[PDB]
Amino acid sequence: MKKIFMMVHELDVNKGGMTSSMFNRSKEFYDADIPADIVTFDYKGNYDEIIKALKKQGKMDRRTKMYNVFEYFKQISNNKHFKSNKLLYKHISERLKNTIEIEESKGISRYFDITTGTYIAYIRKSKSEKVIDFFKDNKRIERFSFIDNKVHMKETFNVDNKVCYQVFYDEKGYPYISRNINANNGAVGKTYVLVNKKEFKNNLALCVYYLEKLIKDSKDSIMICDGPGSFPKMFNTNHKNAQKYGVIHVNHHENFDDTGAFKKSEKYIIENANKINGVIVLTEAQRLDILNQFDVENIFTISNFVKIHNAPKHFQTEKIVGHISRMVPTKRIDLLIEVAELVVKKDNAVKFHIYGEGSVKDKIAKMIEDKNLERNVFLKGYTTTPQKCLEDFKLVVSTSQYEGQGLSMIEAMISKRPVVAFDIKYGPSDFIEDNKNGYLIENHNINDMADKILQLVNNDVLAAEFGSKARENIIEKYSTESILEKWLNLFNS
Amino acid sequence: MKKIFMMVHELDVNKGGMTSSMFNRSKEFYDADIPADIVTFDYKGNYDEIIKALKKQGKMDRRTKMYNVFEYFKQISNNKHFKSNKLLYKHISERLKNTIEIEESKGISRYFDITTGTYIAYIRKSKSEKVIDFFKDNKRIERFSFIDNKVHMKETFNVDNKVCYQVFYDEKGYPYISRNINANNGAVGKTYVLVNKKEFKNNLALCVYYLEKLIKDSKDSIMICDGPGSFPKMFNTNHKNAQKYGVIHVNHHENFDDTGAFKKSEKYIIENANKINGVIVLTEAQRLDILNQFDVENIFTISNFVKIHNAPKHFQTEKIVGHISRMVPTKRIDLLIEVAELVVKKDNAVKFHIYGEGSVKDKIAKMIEDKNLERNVFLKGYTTTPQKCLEDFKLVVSTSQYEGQGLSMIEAMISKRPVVAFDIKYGPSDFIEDNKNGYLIENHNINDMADKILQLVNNDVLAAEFGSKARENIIEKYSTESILEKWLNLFNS
Amino acid sequence: MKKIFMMVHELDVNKGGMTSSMFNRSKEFYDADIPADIVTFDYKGNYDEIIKALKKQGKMDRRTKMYNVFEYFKQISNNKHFKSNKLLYKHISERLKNTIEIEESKGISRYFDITTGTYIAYIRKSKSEKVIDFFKDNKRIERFSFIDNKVHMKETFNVDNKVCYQVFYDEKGYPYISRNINANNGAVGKTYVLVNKKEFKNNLALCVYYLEKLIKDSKDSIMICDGPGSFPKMFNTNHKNAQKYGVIHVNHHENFDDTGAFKKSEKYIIENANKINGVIVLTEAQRLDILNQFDVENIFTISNFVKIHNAPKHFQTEKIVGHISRMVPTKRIDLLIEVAELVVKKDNAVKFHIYGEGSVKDKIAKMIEDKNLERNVFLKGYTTTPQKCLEDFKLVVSTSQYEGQGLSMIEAMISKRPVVAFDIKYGPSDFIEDNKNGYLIENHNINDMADKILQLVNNDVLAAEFGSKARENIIEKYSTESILEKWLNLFNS
Repeated sequence: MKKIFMMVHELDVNKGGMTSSMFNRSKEFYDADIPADIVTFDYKGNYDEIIKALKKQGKMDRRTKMYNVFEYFKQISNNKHFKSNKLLYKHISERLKNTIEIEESKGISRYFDITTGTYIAYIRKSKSEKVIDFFKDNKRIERFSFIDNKVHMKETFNVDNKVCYQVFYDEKGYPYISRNINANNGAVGKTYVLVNKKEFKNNLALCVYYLEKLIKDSKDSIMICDGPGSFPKMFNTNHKNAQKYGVIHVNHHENFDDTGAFKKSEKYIIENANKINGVIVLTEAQRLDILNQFDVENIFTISNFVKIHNAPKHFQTEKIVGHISRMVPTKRIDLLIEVAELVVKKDNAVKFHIYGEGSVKDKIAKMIEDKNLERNVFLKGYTTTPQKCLEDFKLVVSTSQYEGQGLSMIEAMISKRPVVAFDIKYGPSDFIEDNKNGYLIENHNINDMADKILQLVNNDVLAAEFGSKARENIIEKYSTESILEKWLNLFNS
Repeated sequence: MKKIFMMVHELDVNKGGMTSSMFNRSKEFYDADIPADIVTFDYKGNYDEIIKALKKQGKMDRRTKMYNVFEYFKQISNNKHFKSNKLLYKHISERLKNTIEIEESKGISRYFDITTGTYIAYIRKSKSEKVIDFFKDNKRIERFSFIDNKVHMKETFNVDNKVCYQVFYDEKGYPYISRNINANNGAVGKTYVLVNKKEFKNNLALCVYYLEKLIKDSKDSIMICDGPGSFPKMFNTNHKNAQKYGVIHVNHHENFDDTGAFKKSEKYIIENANKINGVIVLTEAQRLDILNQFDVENIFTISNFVKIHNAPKHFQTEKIVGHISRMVPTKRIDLLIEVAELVVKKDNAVKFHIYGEGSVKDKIAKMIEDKNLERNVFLKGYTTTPQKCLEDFKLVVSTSQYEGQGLSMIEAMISKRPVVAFDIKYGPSDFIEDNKNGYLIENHNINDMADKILQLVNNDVLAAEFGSKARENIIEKYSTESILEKWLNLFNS
Repeated sequence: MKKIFMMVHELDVNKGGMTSSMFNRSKEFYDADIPADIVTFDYKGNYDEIIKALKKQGKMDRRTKMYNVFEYFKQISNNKHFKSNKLLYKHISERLKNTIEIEESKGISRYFDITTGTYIAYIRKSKSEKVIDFFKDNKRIERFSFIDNKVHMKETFNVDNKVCYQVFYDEKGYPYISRNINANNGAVGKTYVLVNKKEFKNNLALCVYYLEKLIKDSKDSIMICDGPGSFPKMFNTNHKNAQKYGVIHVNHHENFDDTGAFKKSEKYIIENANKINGVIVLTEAQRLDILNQFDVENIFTISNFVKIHNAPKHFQTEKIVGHISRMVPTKRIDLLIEVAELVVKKDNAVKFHIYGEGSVKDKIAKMIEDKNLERNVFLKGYTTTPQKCLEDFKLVVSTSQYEGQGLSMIEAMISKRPVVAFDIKYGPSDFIEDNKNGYLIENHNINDMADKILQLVNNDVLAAEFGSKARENIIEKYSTESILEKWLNLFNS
């Protein structure tokens, strides 16, 4: 009779990392007969289309449900009214009355008052979505947003033409919620639930009320909070029986901080660990780190569930070294190019395939040019099928300075590909057996890493032996049955 | 048949100092059969309530009338219309038409358009006063202000939500005046007397016209201008027979200026003294100072009238030293703490009671902590009954660097309390007889002042003898009959 | 069958220099039976009144026509409608409905809402033109501009009360064009031809379309572009047969630039000379300069036509030295005062008459005071009859550092007045024969110029001989028949 609620601010088709885990964690719990659903706290006029696509693409399980604060009230409003809000559509159409249309593109058209030449409206049609912008004294003041010719949301714009206020509409066109938006930072202020004629300080206020309405105050109701920003939404509920857990997915220490600083959102979760049921960390290393620095004891280690897909038909014999990750400073791809340069000198043959995109994509691209490794290092860009990429690698390398567990390397080892990576906080140390299933390089030692890639990339015997021992290892440690038992013990306690 | 008009920009229940004098000066002239009324130049929707309270509290005489520029036209408008301005209240109510109410507090409620969710209005009810704020494109643009459910004033707000324009309404809701307000500084620009369909450059322009309409151009009409900011309102009238006098209530030299600078407003009055009937100064010291530095001769000394209330039943035998004044830099309470420290060392017994509030209240409070005089110096805060406080003092001390006359010390001497104060510009020198009725300490000599407080606070014989000689002195010099004769001589001349 | 179109952004009664030339160039071509008309690209509600006046004053030839982009569409709109746009005038009058009028001056009146006291409108009547400003939340938002009580243009104002959008109306009050105005710089953005329901990126876009509609793509259609800013309006047309020429009227090198920089607008014309029919320069000196610095060869020298008016009845015998020019830095009037000082020392008699106005008028006025030449140097201000001024001069002096040809000095020589000027780029060298018809002073040599003015101003024989030889010379070189033949050769080629 247990029921899990996993919290994250939003869900999207592009969005990854944490969501991927949550999606899979939901499959496992649903398989274990504990419905584990996702709760989001954002507005999306097309959430149905997003979820429908996520499930079609097989990223999200068919069983997994997504609860959303704004949809919750939208349903109350849908049930409350019976005829369409004809007066709203009449208001919109009346505004566009004695006007002349000046087409700019296909969908794009502008509307000017025939009697005065005043600029009235801008309209942009686009398959299913239509946008109507209303002007006043030559400045856009409003934006009516339609999906399938039915309005779902209206926005008011300030002097700097920036959203200062939102209004969401139900399936009949009636307004159910409105809210002030800080134009500068985009922060959500006073939220007005027009359907219930109730005011809320901020969105947090609203979601706290919502979670109290959604989740039954039973010891059987479990709240796992993945998204660290969503933590106080959970933490602030009046629930006295329902269980509250928080999951830390990243190394809690502020990245590139010799001062010993902590990540704001994470620090807050860790600090309150005794005030809730528990704080879940992925590695046992992180658990001890937290217990040492903080005067709190409700910290627990529960690894991510691991998807044990079938290993490729055959090993890669060619000297191809791979890496699949987001292009961000924490991943230190800058160091990867420095190792790549050291490797290609001692052996010209070996090629490096770097999949991914982000901020540092440009810096790394220019870095290859200067180091003259254009014929060896190839930035293969974004990938949608990363499992198919793994088939083509002899070994996977990771320069990452900061990690939570490094599931990416774990996922590589299942595909019988050995990992040569820097021993960092946190993860590699747990699953990489140095000189057995891959190489656990001492941090920053680019010369040692270069030597070990050359060793492994040249011997086809080692690459196959270390790769097979890598999969055998993950299967042993990361047993899905046991990780589930770990959770159950924690819930039933 | 003489009639006096005393000018000050505004009147209020909190307001003090000058107003107190004006109020009492009005009693004396009314007693002498010369009606002396107050003329104000500010908008207050509740002026009746203010005056009613001032007179109930006995601060303002029952006979004293208050003439006000905005009330003057309001009466013309009241007399001009016969039915209520129904169309205005209809306009306001129509704005609040198809709306939904979202209560925040008791009086506070918000109004949103049922068809569109637009934020329409904010309403805050509060016993007699109601406020309606109207919004446009999520920003407040207008504020209708009601008293007893009848609108009296409307305000328009700029982009930074600041008053840029006012409209006052009469007893029927009709507009009689409107005016532009500089949003930055709050300055009043173009004033439009809608009742008379007349435009005015500034408020000065308007009040000048008003004073010409109010005051008869007879030699029997006397204008005393107390408020220095109101001076040009008087000075600029076309009156050829009516008398124009200006009163300087403070030391005309810019405070804390070694350069020998003059106070803008005051300098202007002094400079024009020959162009008007006269400039009245409180002390004979100030009179000579002005005559020396300025090439003008219409300066006269006429002290403040003094209220000779009954002295307390008995003297204070306990070592309690007092001070009742506003907490401002000119009063130099910082020096008072330095004298208090010097005194408490030589005699632990003596306690200091400092009544009053202002800007330097915080600095002085922190100053007592550091000097460790918490058990001796007590900041008794604001007082409403200062005469009752005087009963509890053995002697009154004053560190004030700048004064106009120092009526506060005079008022203390009437209550048979000797004054130990710094000899400054202007006042003490006239009424304090050193080593006879109090101590006239050489300025900044905190060591001499400390020694004299100790002398007086210890000898109960001296404290009673000097205190009695203090009252005997004020009664002699500050004879109410003679001060009145001084004025009469000036008017009849 | 040839037809010329001369381009300049605008035409006005005050405007001079280039326009004067264009006007005269049009007379000559009309006289030679080639209609040469002016094409402008600006809005003026009273263009008719301007042209009517230009032609009355005899500045513009009666035959010369002025084509204007905005008038072009206005005519299409005039022809399209049959009844007056009654609804617009109804809209304006309805806005001014229940209002009270507060007169400020004669034409100036303000309108306030009788029910609420709201500031509605500002109206300023002025003989033929009327202006109505509409306010909203106490701020002007719109300005209806009338000529003979018929509205021609409306303007929308931003938060800083600055024009952000224009709407022009036809002879019936109907809107035909509207356009966005960048409030900061005053730049014209998106132009909407409401009559044709067509959008245009910028004004350039619009005028390019217009020129294509106006000018027939025949080899007989000639486009001369005088105004350098109007160049791309011409340059960007799709015309494959019509001739495109550009005229440079000034020294193309950026003034006061030791770096060897070029004037943006001019550089662009010169750079594209091979892409068009030709680039016309006034002097042969400038032609070579351009051909040297730029890898282009379509540069041609065609002087300005010269108006050979009758020389005065008699020479000026008095020691009067003149100068008629705009007060700008390029003219270097600062140097003229330095020469004037050097001259008046060696001979007190000689007086300097400096006609003109501009920016440096103030600096030069203060410069005469310091140098103490008040009794010799007289700034005669702006002149409307410059030919009558020439009668009163013995000799004309020019300190100008930068010139295009210096027609002003040529015009002086026709009036038999010798020119003593600095040899600069470009012009003087062509028409001044040193020690024959005037003096061609080596640049900056103020001492040599001083000596030559003294020589000439003293000898009445020389002043008459050099002056007569000056006119004889201009007549020879600047033959109107030959300049016309030069153009014809270029067109017919």
